[PDB]
Amino acid sequence: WNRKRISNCVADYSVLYNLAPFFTFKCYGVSPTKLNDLCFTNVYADSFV
Amino acid sequence: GVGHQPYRVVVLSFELLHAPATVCGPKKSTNLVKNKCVNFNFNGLKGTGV
Repeated sequence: WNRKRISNCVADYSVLYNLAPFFTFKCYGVSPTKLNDLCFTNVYADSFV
Repeated sequence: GVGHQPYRVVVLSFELLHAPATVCGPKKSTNLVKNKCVNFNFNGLKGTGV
């Protein structure tokens, strides 16, 4: 259970949106087009298969 | 990949206006009945009246 902690970033989501392998971008609670306009205290990433 | 493969996209921009319409779906026109309480349908505008 690898929980990557994300803090002190400038999260540009355009690189993630234009990333070659990953396609689906489902979101709950926030709007994806607004995702470059907000500030989060901490982000946590879980990358599984 | 599937999200990076090209997709042909067709956008139809419909015009819903109170002007006399030129494009319509397949439907026939019946006789015009006056001075009686009937149901009517003028170019998609439905109603019931005299």
